[PDB]
Amino acid sequence: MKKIEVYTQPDCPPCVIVKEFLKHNNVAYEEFDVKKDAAARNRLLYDYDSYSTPTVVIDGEVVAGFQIEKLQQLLN
Repeated sequence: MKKIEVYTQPDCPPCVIVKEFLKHNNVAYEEFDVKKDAAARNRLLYDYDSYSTPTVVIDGEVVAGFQIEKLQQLLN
């Protein structure tokens, strides 16, 4: 796992919101598009046990869905 992973897909405004929040905060993330990257899709569903995007993984912690304040907490 990378230290900060962000799972997204197209036509997903909540994903854009999370990403842009992360960017505004100058967070060093890596992003994965689960429609275009099958491995990333498999990690989301079968490693992280998350059914939707956005999902962010922060040093192993899975934050599934739209949870801004939990992200702020976890990031520093």
